[PDB]
Amino acid sequence: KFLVIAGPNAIESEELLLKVGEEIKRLSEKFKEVEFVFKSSFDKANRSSIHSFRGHGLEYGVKALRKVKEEFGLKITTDIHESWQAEPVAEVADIIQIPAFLCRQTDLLLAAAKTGRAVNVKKGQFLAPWDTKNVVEKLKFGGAKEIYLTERGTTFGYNNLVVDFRSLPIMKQWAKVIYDATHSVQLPGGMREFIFPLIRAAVAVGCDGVFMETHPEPEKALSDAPTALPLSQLEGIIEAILEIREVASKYYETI
Amino acid sequence: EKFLVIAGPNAIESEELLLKVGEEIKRLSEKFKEVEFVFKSSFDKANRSSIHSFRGHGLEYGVKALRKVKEEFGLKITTDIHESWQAEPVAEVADIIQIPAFLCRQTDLLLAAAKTGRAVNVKKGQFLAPWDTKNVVEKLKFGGAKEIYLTERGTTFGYNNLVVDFRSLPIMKQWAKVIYDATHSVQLPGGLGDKSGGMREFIFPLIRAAVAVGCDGVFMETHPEPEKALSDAPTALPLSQLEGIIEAILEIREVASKYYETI
Amino acid sequence: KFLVIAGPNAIESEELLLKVGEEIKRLSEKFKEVEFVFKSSFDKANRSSIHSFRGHGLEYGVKALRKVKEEFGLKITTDIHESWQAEPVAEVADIIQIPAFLCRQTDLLLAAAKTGRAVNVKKGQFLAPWDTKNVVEKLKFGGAKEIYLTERGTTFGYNNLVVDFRSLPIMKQWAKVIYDATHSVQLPGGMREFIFPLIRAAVAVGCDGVFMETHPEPEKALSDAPTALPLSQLEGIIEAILEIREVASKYYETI
Amino acid sequence: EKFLVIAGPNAIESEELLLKVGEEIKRLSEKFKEVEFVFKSSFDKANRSSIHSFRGHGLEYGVKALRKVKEEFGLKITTDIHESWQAEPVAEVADIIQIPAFLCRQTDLLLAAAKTGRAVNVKKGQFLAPWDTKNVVEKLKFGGAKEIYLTERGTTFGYNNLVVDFRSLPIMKQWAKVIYDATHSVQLPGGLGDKSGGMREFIFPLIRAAVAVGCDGVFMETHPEPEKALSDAPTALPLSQLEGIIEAILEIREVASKYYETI
Ligand SMILES: O=C(O)[C@@](O)(C[C@@H](O)[C@@H](O)[C@H](O)[C@H](O)COP(=O)(O)O)OP(=O)(O)O
Ligand SMILES: O=C(O)[C@@](O)(C[C@@H](O)[C@@H](O)[C@H](O)[C@H](O)COP(=O)(O)O)OP(=O)(O)O
Ligand SMILES: O=P(O)(O)OC[C@@H](O)[C@@H](O)[C@H](O)CO
Ligand SMILES: O=P(O)(O)OC[C@@H](O)[C@@H](O)[C@H](O)CO
Repeated sequence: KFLVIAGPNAIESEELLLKVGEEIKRLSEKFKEVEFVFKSSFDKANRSSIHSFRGHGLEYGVKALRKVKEEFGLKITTDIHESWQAEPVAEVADIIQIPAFLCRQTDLLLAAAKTGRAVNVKKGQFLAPWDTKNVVEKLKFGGAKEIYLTERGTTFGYNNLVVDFRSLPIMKQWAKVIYDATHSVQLPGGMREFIFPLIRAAVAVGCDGVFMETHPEPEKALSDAPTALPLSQLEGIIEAILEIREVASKYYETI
Repeated sequence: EKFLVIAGPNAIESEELLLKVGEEIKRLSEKFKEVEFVFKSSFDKANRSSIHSFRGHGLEYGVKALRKVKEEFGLKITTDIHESWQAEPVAEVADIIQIPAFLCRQTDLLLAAAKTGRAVNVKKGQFLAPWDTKNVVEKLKFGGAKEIYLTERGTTFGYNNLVVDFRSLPIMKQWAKVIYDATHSVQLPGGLGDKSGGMREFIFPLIRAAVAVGCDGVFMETHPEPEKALSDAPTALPLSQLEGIIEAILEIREVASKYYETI
Repeated sequence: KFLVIAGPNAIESEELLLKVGEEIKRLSEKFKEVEFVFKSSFDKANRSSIHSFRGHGLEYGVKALRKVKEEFGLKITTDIHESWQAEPVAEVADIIQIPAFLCRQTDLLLAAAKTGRAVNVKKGQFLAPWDTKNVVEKLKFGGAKEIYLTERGTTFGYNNLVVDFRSLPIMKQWAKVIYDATHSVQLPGGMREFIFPLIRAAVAVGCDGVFMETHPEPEKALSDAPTALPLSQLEGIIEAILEIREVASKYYETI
Repeated sequence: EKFLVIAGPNAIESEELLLKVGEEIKRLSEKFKEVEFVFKSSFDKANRSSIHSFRGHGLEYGVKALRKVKEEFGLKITTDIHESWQAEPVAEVADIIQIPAFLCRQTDLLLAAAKTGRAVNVKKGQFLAPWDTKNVVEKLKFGGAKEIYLTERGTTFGYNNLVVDFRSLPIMKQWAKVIYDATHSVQLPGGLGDKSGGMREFIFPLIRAAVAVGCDGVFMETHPEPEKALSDAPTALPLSQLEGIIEAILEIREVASKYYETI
């Protein structure tokens, strides 16, 4: 079934994760035809500034995420940044996320594959759609069974990303495709007004899921604030994508 | 508001080709009564890559052939001009005057189209940012245009490739009705050397995206036998596939419409 | 010999043209190994705003340019925008300039070629280097003998142009290559600090000439003000490009 | 200030290859005494497109082979790290620690390199704007780096293509010494499918442009027989051509130097 990955960008506190986890659990009950996956980063390892929020560490992170998986029975997903983090993270994360800048780091992908968990690779902003074929092959080589590719925009001049929707059907040839509705409209080094419109485009085109970051108070997010979707808007957007998908799916091309 | 479907052969290869496509468009206009159809065909391909490629049979012949289509089928007409002097004679048959993408900044061409009293449709240049169309519309309004359209047809993305930045649809809607060009947005500029390339397998999904995002119309070239087209062959849509494509966009538009953001 | 095209962007007045013409005449006398060509537009036919300066018309324009060619004996070049302007302009213009946005308009190129004059086509910001081969062929077909291709930047995301110096050697395969040092750093819809550095790059790479706009008081230019090179800086830059060329020319690749 | 020339085989295919290239670099360092040479070679290609491409013989072997080059020829050494833990052992031989382009934003890798006391050279990511390197340098300074380099190696320009925006040289010079990567800037990312492509015919002219604009050094990969390289073959420069290229950049640099803008 259709996949919806959502949660706060960073693990600002397990308190925050439980508040978002509650709303995602609720939505999960209201939309049984959808498989929800809770997402949150235990570390922002690639901030532009040394003076920005990174997180509370992997320890506190896996701890807080475990609390969500136990308290709400929601699947879990978080990103890793170096090979050694694959094993400890695999303890709670149902899906291991590979950062976009790291989509080509062979050992990170192999370490993720080895854990036996599912792997979701964010397509680098420098990568062409067809070049993801090799990414998938590395994961298969590493023993990966559940592989996802996430579209999150492509470099378009400076401090700007454009979403080439031709990548959805192209990447679908070798993996399940997820659309990152949040970071695809962010401006490197974002504009919330384009999140919903492009989400609609992604489902009209055809994808296996949507990646969507949410926060009680977006403007207060310690990371990616100008892109955080308000918690209260999640339901409406999900209902919207399901309806569009239902009608459009009739025309999705055969693999 | 009535959705707009602009369609037709890329070039006026012959009056016969036009009448053949016109008949089908007419048939579709009878079925899809909630759609406003506009028959399109260029009397001249004035910007081919090669001096050896097909251009057309002249403005006179073209206007004559177009008039025949309007008389025989009662369809609105649209064609593009390349120099100011063509605006007047073209306005005698064209309901919508189209401005080529490379020429979207040529002040006199725009002014010439605007003073005819006809509607004007400007193809957004591959070099233009979405927010830069605000001045294009201002020029037209200044020149007297009352019905203005802006057509999205892709943006330069590296060499011989175009990308469609769907953020442009809601941006351009701030000052004009927006049209999505389903065939040229997947075209590969001069990708074939003396001719341009194209990827027909992406035409349909990108069109679905366009209507899901929200636009006021779609523009699509069609031809009985695409591979025989004298121009844009790699992008021409098989005439028999037009009905299904249209039904699909109307369905996707209906279900997505309640979510279209207010400008 | 090496070509230097210079002058004010627009014909703000024949007075302005005579003041710049005097300095270019002087430079022409000081650098005999260089062929100078006076440039100025009788109309800015593609301004973004309807409320901006266009010019005084073709009449007043050809008039003022004729005054420069007679008073200083300097060759002339100006751009045309529609086919009918080729003939009247060919009366004074030694080189007919084709605007970048119009580099693919067949009739404009043919009308220019027919006049017998030399033709300089500005490479469209949407065009690939190799795609200029066809541009040249149209001109040859039209009877052109002296054909130039000018590099003026390529679309790089929004409101930004990047100069791909690989285009110089590629275009040199079928025509003489001129480098537009002024508009190559302008931001569509500019930064003067990059004009000189990239001019140096162009000659180090290898080109047949440089296109350079100048004005007594750049900030007062009615068009392209943020890019107009100060008249007083022309000499130093020319001397600089000649010295770099002299040393680098030893390594220019064979066609 | 002494111009920097960083050169060597792309990968440590074998200690033999290294000693063969090292001998030549050593010979050149004796001739071009006004140049500071740094021998380069990766102990591991950790970001190949295909899982089937050559990677190397391990960090231990690589560091061993590099140390041999430094001992036998007295040449400075530089190699790149891929994870934080590699910084320490690599710092035992490397005079300059290189940070891969895709990893230019990985805070811990940068911090790991900085605390070794060694010089740090960051390849500017193909996704990074020139002005965005200001924070990269700040991170390094924060982590204790006293000698920092920023290397220009091209920017994403459409798919499978890189363009060099020379405006970046004077921009990055505002906060660090700038190095121009003559071989990877003309590389075609994954242009060959399971491998990347490249256009060797542009290496030389772009290098001339780099020195004419103004930089503090050039980085160039070389190999006795480029077409036999186990990686970056389409871009490796023939070892015998190194001397002439270097002489040329020194000549162009000298004549252009009086015009370099002051930062
Ligand atoms: O899902 C994610 O967490 C993330 O989008 C990573 C993203 O959160 C960060 O890259 C974030 O955009 C970045 O750290 C912001 O940097 P600034 O310091 O605000 O410029 O995955 P990616 O690898 O696609 O970037
Ligand atoms: O040499 C030229 O005159 C010109 O560079 C034309 C150039 O002067 C104009 O295009 C100018 O940049 C433009 O009119 C400025 O538009 P604004 O209205 O300031 O946005 O030739 P091109 O065809 O390469 O643009
Ligand atoms: O096939 P070439 O000659 O490149 O020209 C194609 C164009 O005519 C086509 O994209 C469209 O009709 C106008 O640009
Ligand atoms: O040839 P593939 O496998 O695409 O990788 C090439 C890269 O290793 C090369 O550009 C460089 O060594 C690092 O990116």
